[PDB]
This record gives sequence, structure tokens and C-alpha cells, in this order.
Amino acid sequence: SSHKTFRIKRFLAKKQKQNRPIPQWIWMKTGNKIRYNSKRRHWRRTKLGL
Amino acid sequence: GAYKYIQELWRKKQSDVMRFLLRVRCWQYRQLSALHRAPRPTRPDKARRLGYKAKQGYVIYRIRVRRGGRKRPVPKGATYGKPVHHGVNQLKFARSLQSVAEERAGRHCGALRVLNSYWVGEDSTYKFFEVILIDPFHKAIRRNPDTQWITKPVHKHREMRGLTSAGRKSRGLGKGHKFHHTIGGSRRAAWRRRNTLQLHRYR
Amino acid sequence: KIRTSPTFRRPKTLRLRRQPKYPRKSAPRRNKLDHYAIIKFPLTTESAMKKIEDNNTLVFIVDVKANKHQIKQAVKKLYDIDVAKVNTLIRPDGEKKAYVRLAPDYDALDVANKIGII
Amino acid sequence: AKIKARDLRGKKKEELLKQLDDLKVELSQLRVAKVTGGAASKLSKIRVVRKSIARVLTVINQTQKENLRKFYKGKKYKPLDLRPKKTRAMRRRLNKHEESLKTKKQQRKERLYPLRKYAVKA
Amino acid sequence: TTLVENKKAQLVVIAHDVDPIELVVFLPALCRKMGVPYCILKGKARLGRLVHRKTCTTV
Amino acid sequence: TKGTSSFGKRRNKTHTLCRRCGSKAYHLQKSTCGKCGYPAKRKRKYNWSAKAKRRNTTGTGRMRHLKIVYRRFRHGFREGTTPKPK
Amino acid sequence: APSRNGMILKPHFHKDWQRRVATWFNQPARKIRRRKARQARARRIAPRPAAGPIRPIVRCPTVRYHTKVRAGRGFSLEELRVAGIHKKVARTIGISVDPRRRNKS
RNA sequence: CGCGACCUCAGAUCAGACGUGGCGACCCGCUGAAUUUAAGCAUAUUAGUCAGCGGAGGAAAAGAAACUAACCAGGAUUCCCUCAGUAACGGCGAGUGAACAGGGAAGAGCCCAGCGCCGAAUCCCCGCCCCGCGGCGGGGCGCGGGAAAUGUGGCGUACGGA
Ligand SMILES: [Mg+2]
Ligand SMILES: [Mg+2]
Ligand SMILES: [Mg+2]
Ligand SMILES: [Mg+2]
Ligand SMILES: [Mg+2]
Ligand SMILES: [Mg+2]
Ligand SMILES: [Mg+2]
Ligand SMILES: [Mg+2]
Ligand SMILES: [Mg+2]
Ligand SMILES: [Mg+2]
Ligand SMILES: [Mg+2]
Ligand SMILES: [Mg+2]
Ligand SMILES: [Mg+2]
Ligand SMILES: [Mg+2]
Ligand SMILES: [Mg+2]
Ligand SMILES: [Mg+2]
Ligand SMILES: [Mg+2]
Ligand SMILES: [Mg+2]
Ligand SMILES: [Mg+2]
Ligand SMILES: [Mg+2]
Ligand SMILES: [Mg+2]
Ligand SMILES: [Mg+2]
Ligand SMILES: [Mg+2]
Ligand SMILES: [Mg+2]
Ligand SMILES: [Mg+2]
Ligand SMILES: [Mg+2]
Ligand SMILES: [Zn+2]
Repeated sequence: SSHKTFRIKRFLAKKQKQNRPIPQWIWMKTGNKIRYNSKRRHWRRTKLGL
Repeated sequence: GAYKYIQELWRKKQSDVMRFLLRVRCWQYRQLSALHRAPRPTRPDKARRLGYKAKQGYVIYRIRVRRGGRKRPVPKGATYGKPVHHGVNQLKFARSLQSVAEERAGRHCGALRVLNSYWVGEDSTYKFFEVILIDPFHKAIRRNPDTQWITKPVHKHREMRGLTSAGRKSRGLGKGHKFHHTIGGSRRAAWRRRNTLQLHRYR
Repeated sequence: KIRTSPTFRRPKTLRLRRQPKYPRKSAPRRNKLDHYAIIKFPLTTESAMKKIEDNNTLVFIVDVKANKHQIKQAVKKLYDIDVAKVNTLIRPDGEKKAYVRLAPDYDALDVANKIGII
Repeated sequence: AKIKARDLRGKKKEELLKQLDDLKVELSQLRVAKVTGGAASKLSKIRVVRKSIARVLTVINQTQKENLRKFYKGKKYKPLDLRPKKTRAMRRRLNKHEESLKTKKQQRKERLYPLRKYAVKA
Repeated sequence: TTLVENKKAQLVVIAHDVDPIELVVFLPALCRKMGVPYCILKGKARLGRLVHRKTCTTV
Repeated sequence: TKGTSSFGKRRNKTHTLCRRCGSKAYHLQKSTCGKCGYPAKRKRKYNWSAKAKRRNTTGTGRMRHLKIVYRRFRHGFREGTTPKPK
Repeated sequence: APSRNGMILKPHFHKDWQRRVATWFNQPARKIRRRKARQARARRIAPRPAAGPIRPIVRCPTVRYHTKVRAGRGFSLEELRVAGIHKKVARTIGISVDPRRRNKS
């Protein structure tokens, strides 16, 4: 909604920042088990709660 | 000493003098609120023999308790179960009215500690008790060796765990053949000891 | 004396002022949102460049706690420039973008070269 | 160069503040370089500048509160921050004197009948 | 009361308005039987002004 | 009209996020939290849900003060002094 | 269901006996702890007897046991004053005292 | 009328303190079922148990007889073995069910009120001086202020005491 509140806007800001993929240089560490970000979220599939 | 004379006076409650005193005092207490500090004990001798001293740190609260039994807080009828549990009216509460009194007095005055309490009046619908309370942080108390026992953390909230005289009179504890069901800490401790299998390593 | 009203009302008593015998906390809290932590760094995007070249403004981003008065005071102290007005918006990323329009007698492009963004 | 908290203890509060201000100015310039796109050298040095900020502020705070404790050393009433922060129960606990002082009756009993040291033949 | 029942007292002054009356209600009869003269005086405040305290029931 | 066409009228929400536990269980007309009972002073907690007790308890969060308390208890709550200067 | 000749039994296992079963796997640990505490006490009281104060001769109460003697609680006040030890000095020199016990014979 | 005590009762962002909430394996106090068994079921059983509420500690609770006994008598409390699946309870059905004595672990006893006698001989706080200080205490000085006779302290408590 265009008529947001401040708490909700901060919440959306944090998850918008979280929704980025993984940097490539981490895939090259010594003890690395991570191959892709499994906590991704698409705006149409998963509806974020709220 | 006058304390003895006051003691027989208060043991002659059916006398016209004490009856007049009790009637007037009961009327005044009823007109007052339900939980208020008294300026000083109404029965100094009884307070002294219950452990009250005329020192800074001992306060007295006069409190009022509604009289009667206890009905089961179940909706209109409908005690859903077997007929042995359909009763709701003639039930009685395990603790005494004096215990309920000092319990709620100590709950309201949370930073003080309950010593004891005594009966000052009653009518058909209320009972009036005076409860002795001690401030465990006043230095005239903390510096006195014979009364700094109550400043220990273990004695916090005596009246709610049932360690004062009124609560003790209802836990069914005592010496001898009359009190077999409480050997050990309490009734629950006795039950726990009796209903427990001891499985030794070799049986 | 006499009572002309049938209502007893609580009499006006005397209320003393605090005369504390020791301060509650030892020292005043240090001002953490000061003129250096209040403005973080200026934007250097194409939109910001167009705004500084045309509207004679500057574009910064700040933390969400700053007022427009605080922002303009900080800009005045750090960059010794007079400020006409401030427009703020909380960006969807989370910071507070601030458009600071200068007094006409200063030049936004010159101030930008002085600061180092261009 | 390498600002370290051992040659900063002997200084005076005014040049402490001035040095802090200079370090803050340098940090602001470094952040400007970061956002505009700068050298890995500056991008690395921003951490050093931040830690210099941290240790200068630490020295200031430590000296200030140390002088403040020295000031409140003798007085009976002192701020809660300067009071000892042990656990709440330990602050509520009886103090060392009154947990030791005893009644005249039983100290008289102790002096009249002290506990003896004995042994029994086999 | 202990002086009166030892008959060591020569007269007893009792304040008239002790707020539990029971602390003194027995005292006139005891004083009579011991034969000690007693009087009832207005004001425990002014009676305890004799001593240097706020209040006193009997002197 | 019992299902699919009645699912379309769901457009205003009955719960929001609350200030104690941050879960989306704060009923708006009751103005209470269904998970912690926020307006009440005491935490909502029951013994018929061991899982619910485990989901948020003392060992779950950050232990910001309590782990420091542990580390200090291992030495006896020393104060005032510092290790011997070099 | 009952079967051919046998005994009819009454197991008291109809409560929830499994939520409270007291096992004894720590019995050796408890014995070791008790004896370590015993040794610590014995060597904190350096020259004094390990078993504590002396205790008096006692008959057992009932008819089943009234032919045997054992150790009592403490020495009574009457025998203590006959022997000439003081009430407050007996237990400071190592003599147990109990003021509750009579002396019939 | 006014002034002054005292008693009751208010108001303070008055000076200095204290409580709230969390965890909750163990503990203390209330409240408290129904599945189930009885080959049905209503008393009984499940069970003073689950769920519910309140309150602590490093353990808690209990505890120094208004006891057990009937002996040639034992002697605070708590725990273990036994007593004992016993005396007893029970549509005397299903089922339930202790205690004394005996052997061990541990071992520790004490204080008031009241009755009395000592010139309130008692306690708290403020200000000042010296000392100590991260458990705010020691000494001295205040014709400093209060509490207290509607009872503080010393002696003293059933084993008697003065
Ligand atoms: Mg959709
Ligand atoms: Mg009950
Ligand atoms: Mg009774
Ligand atoms: Mg005494
Ligand atoms: Mg609604
Ligand atoms: Mg709770
Ligand atoms: Mg068969
Ligand atoms: Mg204040
Ligand atoms: Mg019941
Ligand atoms: Mg059946
Ligand atoms: Mg069946
Ligand atoms: Mg059926
Ligand atoms: Mg039935
Ligand atoms: Mg039952
Ligand atoms: Mg439960
Ligand atoms: Mg609590
Ligand atoms: Mg604790
Ligand atoms: Mg205890
Ligand atoms: Mg106790
Ligand atoms: Mg006794
Ligand atoms: Mg026994
Ligand atoms: Mg057998
Ligand atoms: Mg049963
Ligand atoms: Mg036995
Ligand atoms: Mg032994
Ligand atoms: Mg006395
Ligand atoms: Zn919540």
C-alpha cells in the first residue's frame, strides 16, 4: 500500500536488502559448503507474511 | 504488668464491656476500606507475644476478608464429570480466612515481610485481621542480630509458601500418630516417598 | 472563617523541588549524533550530478534520526556554506536522502569540487 | 602513524579532542572516496582510521571516569555507575560487619564455655 | 500498675482518652482494692507533657 | 460460494507485529498478543506445549548479559583491580 | 484371566509408576562422597575421636527387644549431676547431653 | 476569635532506600479432571495425579514433643534397609494401604513474649574531624534532630529461674 507506516517500511527495507544473491569470492574459501543462497524469495511465490 | 490484665480482658469477650468495644470497632473498620495501614496495633499485648516490637521498621496493616465458604467457579451449573464431583455450594477452602488475609496483605505490600497476624473483629459478613510486617532493609532491623534472620532471601514471601502460623495450621503437620500423612517435608513429600519404586542395582 | 461552598476540596499544599544529594548518573551522555556522524557521504549518481549542476543543490545521505535543522547546521559547520533549504526522504534502502539547496551567492559545482565529488 | 593508547595517556584533553576531530575529518574524506570509487589503499585505510577513533575515545572515557572515581573516593553517596555492579542478590546481601556482629548473651556464652581440644586414650 | 499492686504508689493520675480504653479500663478498680487514690485527668497529651514525651497514659 | 469465491474478500488483516516478541500475532481489536499476551505484565506460557516453550526461552537469543555473567562467575565477580602492569 | 492352580496376586502398578523410578546407579559415587566427607571431618577435628561424643547405655523399649542394650541420645541431667559434670561443659569437653530422658530405676 | 499540644488522615519531581519481570530439572502452597479398571455402571480406581495459579533457594521443606510407648522403656528433624503388601480401608468387589519398635547415614541445639529488677540503662538519621573503603564500617564531637513509657536494651524461658 502507498499509505505505509514507518515500522512496516523499515521491515520491507531490511528484507529487500536481504533478497540479494551470494558473492562469488565466498565460493572459493577453504571450508566452504555453500553453493547458492537458499533463502531467496520471489515477490509472487512467497508472500512475506504480514 | 498491665499486659496480663489486658489478656484476661480480651479472654472475656462475652462480657458487656468487650462486647461493646468489639461492636464499635467493627462498625468503624467496616466503614473504612478493605486494606489500610493502622497507626499502631489495636492489641499491643497480643502483638508483642506474636513478635511485634515498638521499633522503626515494624508496621501494622488492618485488613478485611469476606466471610463464608467457597463455591466452585464453574459456569452456571455444569460441573462436567461424574456425580461425585457435581457439588458446587457446600465446598470449603483448604486455607483459613486468616491465611487468605495475611496472604493478600503481603501481596499488596510486596517489599515488606509478613511476621504474623491476629483477630480484631468480625461480623456476619466480614472478618478483620491485623498483620505485622517488617521492613527487611531498615538498618535498625538489619543491625539487630536477633531479628536479622528475616532479612535473608529464603524468608521472602513466607505467607505465600505457607510458613507463617496461619498457613502452618492448615498443612496438617505435627508430631505423633495423628499426623502420619505428612512425615517428611509435607503431604506431597510423604506421598512422593510412598509412591516411588526404589530399584537397587542388585534388586 | 466561613465556608461559602458546600463542597470540601483538597487544600493546596507545598511541593518542594528536587535537591538531590548525589547525581543519579555520574556523567552526562556524550552527544553521539553530532555533526560528523549526522551526514555520512554524498551521492554521486547521474541524478545527483544533474541536480547539483542545475538546481544549485547538493545531495547527501544521512541517518534517519536527523532533523532538517540539524542537517543544515551540520552542513554549515562542515562545509562553511550557507543553506537555503532542505528536502528529506527516507529511501527504500533505509537511509535518509537529503537535498540541500544553497544560498544563491554560493556555487554548488564549486563546493562539489572542493569536497571532492564530481 | 600508528596511533597507540600508551603515548595518549599522558596527553591533555584538549589535544585529545583536536586529534579526534582530525581523525574524524580524515574518515569523512575516506568515505567520500569510497562512495565515489577510489583506491584499495584508501578502502583499506578506513578501517585503521575507525580503530584510531575507537582508541582515542576509549582513552578519553577511561581518563574521565578515573578522575571521577578519584573525586568520589571519600564521599558516602556516589553515583550508581561508580557503585559496584555485582549481582543483584549480592548487592542485597548483608554486609561484612553486620553479618559478623553478634548478641551479648551468646557471646557471653562463648566466653564462659569455649570449645575445648581433647583426646581419649585408646 | 506494678507499683499500685505493690502499694508503693501514693496517687495515680490516669488520662481520660486512651484510644484503646482497655489498657486502663481495669485500673480504677485495681486502685480501689489496693486503696490507692486515683484521679482521671483530661488529656494524655498534657499528661505526657509532664514527662518529656508526646503521650503518657498514667503517672 | 463457500470456497473459492469467498477467498476473494480476504483483504484486511486481523493481526500485526507486536513489540515484545515481534511475531505477527497482535490482535488489533483485542489489542493483545496471541503468543505472549503483550498488555499483560507476565509472559504467556503454558505447560501443554513443550515445543512452544522451547521455541523461545533463555538459551535461544543472544545472552547479552547472561553469558558475561557466566564468564564473570568463573572468576568470582572481580572489580576495581586490573592485572599487574607490564 | 485366572488359569489352573496358582496364586492370586495384587500388583500395585495401576498408578503411573514409571514417571517416578528411583534408580541407584550413583550408589558407589554416594559412598565415595560420604567417606571423603567423613575423612575430611576426622582430620578437621585433629585429636578428637572420629565418631564424636560418648553416648550412654540404653535398653530397647518393647518386649521383643528389652533384653539388649545399645547407645542412646545423650547422658541425662540426673546422672550428669551425679557424676559432677556441668550441663554446659559436658558437650564442650565431649559428652552428649539430652534433657528429655528420665531415669526410672 | 486566635494561639498550642495530641490523635487520626492527606499531598509532594521532598532525603535515602526497597518490590515488580525471567528461568523453573529439583522444592513449598492452593486448585484439580477425564480417558482407564471394575469385562456394563453410578460409590470406588485412575488420583491429591495431568492441565491451571502463586512463591523461592543452591537445595527447599521439616525440626528440638501438647512424641512414641505400656517395656527392666526410648528421646528433635531428614534419608536408606526392614517392618510390609502387613494392621487397616473397600458395590468387603475391583482394588488400595501406613505407623511403632530394630539396624544404619548425619548428629547441634537455641531465642522471645509473658512474671520481675535495673534513673530508657535502647535505637535511627543529619553536620563536622581523623581512619578505612568497591560488602559504607571504626573512633570522637555537636544545650543537633527524631523513635520510644500504647515499652527499647541488659538479666532471664520450663533442662526450672531470680
Ligand atoms: Mg497471488
Ligand atoms: Mg484440596
Ligand atoms: Mg486447628
Ligand atoms: Mg535477651
Ligand atoms: Mg475483526
Ligand atoms: Mg508466568
Ligand atoms: Mg490360557
Ligand atoms: Mg526524591
Ligand atoms: Mg479435590
Ligand atoms: Mg468399564
Ligand atoms: Mg472392557
Ligand atoms: Mg462403557
Ligand atoms: Mg463411574
Ligand atoms: Mg483419591
Ligand atoms: Mg502441574
Ligand atoms: Mg517472581
Ligand atoms: Mg538464584
Ligand atoms: Mg529452611
Ligand atoms: Mg522453619
Ligand atoms: Mg520444649
Ligand atoms: Mg521416629
Ligand atoms: Mg514377609
Ligand atoms: Mg489412594
Ligand atoms: Mg524408627
Ligand atoms: Mg554413625
Ligand atoms: Mg522488656
Ligand atoms: Zn507478542
